[PDB]
Amino acid sequence: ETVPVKLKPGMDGPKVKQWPLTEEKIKALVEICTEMEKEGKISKIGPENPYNTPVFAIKKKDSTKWRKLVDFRELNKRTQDFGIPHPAGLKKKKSVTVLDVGDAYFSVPLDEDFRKYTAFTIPSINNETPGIRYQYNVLPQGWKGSPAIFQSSMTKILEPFRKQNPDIVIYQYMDDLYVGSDLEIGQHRTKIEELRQHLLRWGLTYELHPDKWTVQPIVLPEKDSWTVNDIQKLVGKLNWASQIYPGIKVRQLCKLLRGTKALTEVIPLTEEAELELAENREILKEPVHGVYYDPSKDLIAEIQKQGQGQWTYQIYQEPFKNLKTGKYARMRGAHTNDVKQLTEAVQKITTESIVIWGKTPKFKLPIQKETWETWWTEYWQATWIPEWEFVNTPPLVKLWYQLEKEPIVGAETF
Amino acid sequence: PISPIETVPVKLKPGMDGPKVKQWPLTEEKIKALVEICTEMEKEGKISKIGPENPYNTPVFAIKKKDSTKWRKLVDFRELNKRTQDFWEVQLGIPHPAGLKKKKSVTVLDVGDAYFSVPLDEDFRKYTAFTIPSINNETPGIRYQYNVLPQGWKGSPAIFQSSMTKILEPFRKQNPDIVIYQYMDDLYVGSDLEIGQHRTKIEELRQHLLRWGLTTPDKKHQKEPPFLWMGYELHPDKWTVQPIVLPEKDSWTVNDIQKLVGKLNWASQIYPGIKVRQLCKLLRGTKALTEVIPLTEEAELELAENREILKEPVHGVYYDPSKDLIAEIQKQGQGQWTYQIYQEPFKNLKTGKYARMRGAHTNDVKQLTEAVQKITTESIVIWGKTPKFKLPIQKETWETWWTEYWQATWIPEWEFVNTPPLVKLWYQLEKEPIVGAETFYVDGAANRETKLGKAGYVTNRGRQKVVTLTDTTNQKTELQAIYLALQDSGLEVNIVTDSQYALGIIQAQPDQSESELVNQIIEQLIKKEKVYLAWVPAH
Ligand SMILES: COC(=O)[C@@H]1CS[C@]2(c3ccccc3)c3ccccc3C(=O)N12
Repeated sequence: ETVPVKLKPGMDGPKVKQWPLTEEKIKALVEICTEMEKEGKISKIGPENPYNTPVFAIKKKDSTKWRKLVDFRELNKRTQDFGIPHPAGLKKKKSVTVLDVGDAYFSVPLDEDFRKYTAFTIPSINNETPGIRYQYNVLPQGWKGSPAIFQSSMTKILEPFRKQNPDIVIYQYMDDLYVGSDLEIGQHRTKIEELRQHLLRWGLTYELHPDKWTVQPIVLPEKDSWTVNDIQKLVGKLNWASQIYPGIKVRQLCKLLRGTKALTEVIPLTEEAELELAENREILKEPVHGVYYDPSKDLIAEIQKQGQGQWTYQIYQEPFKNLKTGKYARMRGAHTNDVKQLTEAVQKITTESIVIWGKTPKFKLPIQKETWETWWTEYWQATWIPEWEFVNTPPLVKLWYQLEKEPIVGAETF
Repeated sequence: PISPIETVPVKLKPGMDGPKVKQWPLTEEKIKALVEICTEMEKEGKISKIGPENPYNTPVFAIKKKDSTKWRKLVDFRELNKRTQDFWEVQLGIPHPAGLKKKKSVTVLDVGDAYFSVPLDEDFRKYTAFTIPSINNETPGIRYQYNVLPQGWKGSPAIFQSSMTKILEPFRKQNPDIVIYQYMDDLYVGSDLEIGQHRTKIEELRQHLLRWGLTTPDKKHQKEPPFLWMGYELHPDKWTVQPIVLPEKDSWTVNDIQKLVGKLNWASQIYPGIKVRQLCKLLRGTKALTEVIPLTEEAELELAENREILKEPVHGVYYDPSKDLIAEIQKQGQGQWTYQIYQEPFKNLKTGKYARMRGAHTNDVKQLTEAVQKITTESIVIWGKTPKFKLPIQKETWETWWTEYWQATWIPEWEFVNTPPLVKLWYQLEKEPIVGAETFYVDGAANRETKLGKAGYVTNRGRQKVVTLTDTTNQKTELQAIYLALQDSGLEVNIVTDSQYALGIIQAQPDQSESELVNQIIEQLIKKEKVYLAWVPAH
């Protein structure tokens, strides 16, 4: 049976435009939809319905098949409110595994009156054919009202695995389920299979390690001998940093820069000047005091391209008061594709974000809107989609965070 | 003669109501004329006579035609419309010749009464009532309401296309070999069947439609290839650009020049040889559209060159899904880009030009990446594929630039084509201070209110300078500082500045910008053999 569902007060359904798709993705979506239509999950619609929501075809590993992905972001926002207080312990497991329980939704019908607002469009090449308009009859993956309306059903199906394995956390998010336990690499995976298998007898079918995540500090350089330029750069970095650690001081150091000498000229560090730097280093040995995650404010994720495939990002809600920060190195096979690295990094941060505060951050992307909107989808693999805005990276932010510390040698992964 | 087509549920805008506009008075001539036209429609089932049981109305205007120059009928639904629900945006994007596939034969059926053929939502008809006036507004008027899609009504285009699609559905499946395109009142059909077969299949379609009311006109109205499709002449196995004629007048008004430039500009896409500088200086200080501006010698010239250019014929080939899709681009001038998309060398499907992109600050490579993205998007739209790019930039230059640019950027599969001028990095700030080279400590300052300032430098070598500036700004004094350091310095220079705008230059290294100042700086930067620019906090 269907529960009544409404939009928020005075909020009208989404009328978002469909981006063009490649032939292969259209062909795939058409196939995927003819079947859902056959299966009664969606139905074609008329011109009387003015609503529309973006759709595309993605394809995660272990697949020759395409997955259909509707961007219900706009709709989700307009969808009334109704979830769990998030398992604060999730961010502690030695290894968490993600599960796509998205199919466990077509089972449940969608309130008849809300159907219109799920209208989507399968585009046509060269506009040779008008779109194939549809709308859902069931709960659609990617919509926020789904995991909710299907909560209880998910509750009942999980318990049995939960009690047999109380040392394993089950947190849900959108079409996803995050399973984290401390069993060894093998004893852990065999457990997922048991949970999946259990999940398998219904209609549901990523391995991270939260306790490994460590917020690295900032490390100021320690040159053999310092040049005027060396100091000027250090002072700038340190001076900007003042905004985060008011105790950081550049007084003495800045006094060694009261000369119109060569940029390459080496300058002797006065004793006082070394104390100053020593203290700054101290101040920079730990995250600033007072940072508390507020669940009543938006989580903000900002990224900077450090070049060479490296990226840095900070998760925060208030300026300069970071909840988390990190460096991301591109994956094998992306040497020549900023967009791929970006979406990947964006997916990781989101994933990490989900694990920690159980919600996605609004992202600030160092990319042009046109460049992003044209290719992100080609490398997207997650079932959810975060919010984002495109921005110009400020020169110093990048200079300050590429400064973070890295492994002594690596991971020694034999 | 109506239809057995299911109606579409139409609803009034949220909480609004039907129109109620008093009928416009008309002459005895226009009245008998409407009483005419209309007395016909009522029979054909198009409209139904209603009485004062309908509180709604819409003005009817009788105007003759040029075909039979006899009185026609016009109904202004402008009101009913803005009171009518929003429908699904109808196809505003049309097909492009470059994305069509060659056909053995092409036809075109004109579903004229496409509108009055498709029934209107029974419940909505009440709102489409109109009143035929009386002579001298004497006795009451004759009321009427539409039963079919009204011409000019908001819902009509989208509701007809839909019906058309549903109607064509079976025929579409009973034979894929026949590609059909609905465009407003037109159905364009093509296939790779022999003409006999095709003609027969056409006939089948015609009678199938007729099985739903929709009929096709006689041999007089019938259209025959090639087809005039938005600037193009469509031949089933080739497209030819419809020749554009440039008037040959002796006195050009501003309107005339502006409409000329427009035409010239579009032609510029198919013909990249066209120019309009000299026609564009004519609009300077123009005081009125109808103003008559005499063409300068230069304007008289390029206007001529363009004519001969527009003389040359331009024909094309359709898309072969079986061949490579290629796209080559040329930098035709700072921020000006040209591209030709083809499959068979020297056989274009589509060419194009992007207006001179001119913003606050960029470099030629980022601009190239933008030209590249637009073509990608156009391509995805036209062919659902992305062409293989042939670009005038060396893989080395590309690699050096992006791999280190602050902004995420990309270029799909591409290949270098050495066709000058190649795009390159006009300069590259050193990564490290230059030992040996002079170090200019520069600084410019100005009272932002008085706009007076001083820009100067003091080098480690002893050289110094200060110039006073009037009606300037801090940004400019600062940039003026860096600029002086560049002029007065040798081939290698170290410049340290506290200018925040400097910092932007360091991270983006623009080779073109909106300010002539930064432009001058850029010219200076391009000249030096080495330039290390460094920032330090001010104050
Ligand atoms: C798009 O394919 C179709 O539906 C139709 C069918 S007719 C048209 C067409 C006519 C008018 C506008 C757009 C296309 C056409 C004409 C010339 C060469 C090829 C084609 C083709 O495949 N097109």
